[PDB]
Amino acid sequence: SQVFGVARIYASFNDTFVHVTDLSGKETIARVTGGMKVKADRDESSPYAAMLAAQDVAAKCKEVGITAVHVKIRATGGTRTKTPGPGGQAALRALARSGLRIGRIEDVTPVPSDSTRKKGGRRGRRL
Amino acid sequence: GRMHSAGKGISSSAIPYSRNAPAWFKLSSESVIEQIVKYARKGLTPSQIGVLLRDAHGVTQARVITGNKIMRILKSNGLAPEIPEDLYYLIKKAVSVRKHLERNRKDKDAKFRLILIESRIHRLARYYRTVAVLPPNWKYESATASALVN
Amino acid sequence: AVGKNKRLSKGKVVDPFTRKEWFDIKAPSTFENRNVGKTLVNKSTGLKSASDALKGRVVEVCLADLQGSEDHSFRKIKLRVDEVQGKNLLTNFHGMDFTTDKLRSMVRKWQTLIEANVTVKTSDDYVLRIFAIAFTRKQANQVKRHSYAQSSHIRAIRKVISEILTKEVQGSTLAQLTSKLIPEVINKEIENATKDIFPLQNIHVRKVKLLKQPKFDVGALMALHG
Amino acid sequence: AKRTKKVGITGKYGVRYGSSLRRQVKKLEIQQHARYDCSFCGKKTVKRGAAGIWTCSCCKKTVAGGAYTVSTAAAATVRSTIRRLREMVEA
Amino acid sequence: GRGAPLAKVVFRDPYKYRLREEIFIANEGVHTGQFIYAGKKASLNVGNVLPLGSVPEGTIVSNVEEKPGDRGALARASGNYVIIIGHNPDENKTRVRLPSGAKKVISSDARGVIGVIAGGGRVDKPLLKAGRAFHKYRLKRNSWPKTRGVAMNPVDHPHGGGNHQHIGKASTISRGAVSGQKAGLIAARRTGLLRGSQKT
Amino acid sequence: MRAKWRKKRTRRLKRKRRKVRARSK
Amino acid sequence: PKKRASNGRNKKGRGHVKPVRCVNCSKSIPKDKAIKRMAIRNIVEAAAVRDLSEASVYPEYALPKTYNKLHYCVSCAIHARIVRVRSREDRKNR
Amino acid sequence: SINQKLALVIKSGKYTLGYKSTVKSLRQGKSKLIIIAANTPVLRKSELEYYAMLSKTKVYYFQGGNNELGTAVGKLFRVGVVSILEAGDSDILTTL
RNA sequence: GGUGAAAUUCUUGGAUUUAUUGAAGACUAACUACUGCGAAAGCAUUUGCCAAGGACGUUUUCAUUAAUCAAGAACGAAAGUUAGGGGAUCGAAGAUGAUCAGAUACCGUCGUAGUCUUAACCAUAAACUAUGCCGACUAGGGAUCGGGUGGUGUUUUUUUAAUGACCCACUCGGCACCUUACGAGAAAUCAAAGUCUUUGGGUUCUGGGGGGAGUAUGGUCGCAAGGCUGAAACUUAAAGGAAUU
Repeated sequence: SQVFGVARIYASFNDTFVHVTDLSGKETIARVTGGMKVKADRDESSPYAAMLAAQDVAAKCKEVGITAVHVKIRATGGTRTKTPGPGGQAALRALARSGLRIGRIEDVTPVPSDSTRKKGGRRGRRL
Repeated sequence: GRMHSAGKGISSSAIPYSRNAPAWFKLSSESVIEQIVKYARKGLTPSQIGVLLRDAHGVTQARVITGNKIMRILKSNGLAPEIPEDLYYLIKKAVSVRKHLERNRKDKDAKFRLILIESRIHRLARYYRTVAVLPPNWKYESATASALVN
Repeated sequence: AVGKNKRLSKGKVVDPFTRKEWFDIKAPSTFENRNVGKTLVNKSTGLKSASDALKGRVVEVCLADLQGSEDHSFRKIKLRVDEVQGKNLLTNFHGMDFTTDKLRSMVRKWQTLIEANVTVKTSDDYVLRIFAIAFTRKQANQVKRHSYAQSSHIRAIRKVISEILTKEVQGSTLAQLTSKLIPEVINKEIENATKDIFPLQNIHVRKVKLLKQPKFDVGALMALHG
Repeated sequence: AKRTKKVGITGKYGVRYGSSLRRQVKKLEIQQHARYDCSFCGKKTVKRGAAGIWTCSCCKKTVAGGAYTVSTAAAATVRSTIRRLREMVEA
Repeated sequence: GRGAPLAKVVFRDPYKYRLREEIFIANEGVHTGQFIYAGKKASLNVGNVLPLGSVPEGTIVSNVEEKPGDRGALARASGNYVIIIGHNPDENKTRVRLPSGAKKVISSDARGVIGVIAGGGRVDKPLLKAGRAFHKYRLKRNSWPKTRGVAMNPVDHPHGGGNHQHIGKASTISRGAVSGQKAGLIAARRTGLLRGSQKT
Repeated sequence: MRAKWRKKRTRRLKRKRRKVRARSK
Repeated sequence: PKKRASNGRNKKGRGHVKPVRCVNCSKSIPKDKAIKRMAIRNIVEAAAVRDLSEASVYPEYALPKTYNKLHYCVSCAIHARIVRVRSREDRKNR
Repeated sequence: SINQKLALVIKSGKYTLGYKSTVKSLRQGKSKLIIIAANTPVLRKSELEYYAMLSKTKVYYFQGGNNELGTAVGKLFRVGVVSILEAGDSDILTTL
């Protein structure tokens, strides 16, 4: 009695992505992100901007017809961070508190099986 | 120890104090002597003759049962190999690595082992030539090594 | 960055969800509660149509939802859409994948990870690569806190795991294999066969991903969705 | 008596054509003029004829192979792959 | 005139009592007195001429026909081979990687000889002296020695002329150029040293 | 100076001396 | 002068190991030499589970936790206050 | 091993070397086992099997060449086929 | 997109993102440890083949064939060289974005050689355990790796035989570790760095204040880059080591 979707909350530094997706994965609804709500270019990944971004993703989905979604929070992955962004957990709370029920949270960050090389050199990002 | 390795493990045989043994033995000295040559007649090396006589028969060691040792008995009855047994196996191992190194040339570990085996063979050959067991002009030839093992 | 973009269009309105229609998904008869869900698709037009654009689709769901119970939550079943029947897309088994939460949970340290895989073709010509996992366990009364293996039992159990998976897959169809993984009877078979080598724990099959699909055979599909 | 210490076979060219080119032609000519053995008889009698042709004098069986080598490494790998594929498909 | 040795394989005519002699390019590992099984139902052996439509993927082939009934189109040089990539069941077509590195799609009824063309590694020894090059080119064609166009008169070559030895104009020549102006690089997309991958 | 940089400097200086050497000998 | 019996870190009888990369500044460090901290933190932040529970389909029971192993270089571990200096007597403490 | 067994036979029992001598032994029926290297001509091998089947003897294949067969026998030259006239003190006839 | 902050750069030609795949090369996480092997360098997916090695068990055999080493020889990280294949990430050079008084440095985006492999060279490192190899003796304690022994020991299949996996005790060889300091050391510290003024178990190599200088020249090896051997003139009263405030 409840149509379902997928959140795909991409959480990283300097940016955050909330892109609601249907069960199959081809359809795209409300790809709004946290970089089109802030006017600082430093708070794009901040928790204060993810909440604003997710406040619109939960309204467009409701207008479209989606009432509940699944959550797959992910990070940059690859060989760069492997850790969730500062505002990924805030984005999940924003659409949960907007009346959009959630369920089955999954971590789909791409962990490599020792592939390619990591940028920075052998002496590190000396700053 | 371990002439050609870094190991230091100690492991050997501890023969008993009784030079007249094992008391419960009942077979005669001649009976075990004809058993030694029978096993030597079928190509068994002196080490295998002692091994087989120790675990299958009641012969603890062939020195206290007989008056002489296994190699000594083999030479007396005319079943002595031309080349020493230990040298024979060392050359047999050496040609095995050479056969391995003639197809897989990129094996540097085998090359290092082959040098160690060849050096060990030369050192053993020097003693045997000095002790007047091998011909004074005997030498280890890589091409002829395979033929020497027969 | 709403006011930092300089070049927005180098070359020089209607909401797109009005031309999209809901389609209700269905699952094989292996899973009890079919009840998959709904998906968007562009309206059937004369140029591309909706069936062609919906023919190729793989929807990922969780086995706990399909079977109703909760002991299959860590297993998610991937179903591939391959044919429609007028507003109810029909799927088929495509793969099985252990969730990242569970997989990283059983993987601990001070224990040995035994892994194996097999490439086996079923009766219906479905070339499948089946993965399996196993972890050594600390037996009761043991005080040594490493519980490692000697790399020879690992090879022995790997051989037994490979032949067990080969036996239970060669001689059965994809539908039978799907009906076999859900009761987790394969895990019982492995723990019966590798209990005389090393205790082991958390015996599981990781992935049943698909490699080759046979001829379409719309007849089998109609039997799957009765 | 080691008439040439490094030049080896290509002392005919003398001081011409450059040391690097002389070294390369020496490396290839050693294998070109080397004597090989039949796989059908075992005697070391296989010798190079024309380009890619290796004919013998005892068994007289001629083999097609490399320009300067009786068996190219790439050819050997291709043969091994072909045998593996045949064994896989015919099983 | 060819660096690949030839093999004379003779067959039996199925319709008339007479021996047919065929000229095949010798492959590596092929020896005299060898039985060659040419056809569709043969085995995957070196020297066999099975069509590409009945071989497993990854097969190394030679003398590949572009079209059925061609009698040898591709992979006819020494040391060259064609790699099988895949096959399409419906509308039977085999995908092939050519020695150049260009992807090709051909029919499944194109016969190819299994193995690697003999004489591989032929171009690995410098010709050293001009005599070897002269002898090699005499058996091929009149294309040696070659005179540079920049050392010519302006009438005998577009690049010639002037008090110095310079081309004058750009060496790159457009594809849509008539006969006479095509002296240099023809439709050269890029010039200079090829550094890095070719992005094939 | 570091050992690496001192050795590199004297190696470049040795290269220059040998280049001057090759002109006369 | 010598500071620790294990000179770099935990390496006696091997001679060489495959190095790893720091997660912060991408510094190449030996696997033994690297200081590893395991993160068992839940997928959600502190608290906020009660907000999730009310808007949770099914009887909750999900509560996933993310698991990650982080390798830190000596410079980054000290700077991030993960690893702090100690007195000579406290240095010997494990 | 097969090499040790052949060496024991060469040392103790009666052996003959070559192809013509092997054919003569097969003809006279003084042969029991024949060992043919994997490098001999197929025609010669087939004729040897025909003689062996006519004379009711045993056939063994040495997984090498003439050089390897000669080395295993204990000779410097190349042996294509060895006929075993008498086992002697070995057991190559009864076993393998 | 990235940074402490920005910008270069990519974005109505749809960037970024999501879903179905395909191709290419590299790599062997998590399991991964005061853990194993190898002469060292070094070696982490699975399977098959090839030969090799340490330890253990042995009432098997030879018998002092041994230990250390000028000369000499094998292997020898990375980087570099020659000729092919390969060339995805990273990336000496180089091109730009900045920051800065200056920044051809640190930071950002591209990017050649290189990073992978085949065949042949290079013989270097903080190649360190800054501690040569062999042998003997000397304070205790626990854990752990491999093999062996014993205990109706526990668990396991058919409750109960075997075997396997564990518990306890012992033994041999190991990577090592904890506490003390007889003893040693200038001290930091050391189960050897102890058994050295109560000086002697066997053997090899190296050093005689700091610079000049591992430079110049002469030989020698190498395609080159460079390796081995290797001074003098001149100058200085100090450098250097461990700890205390």
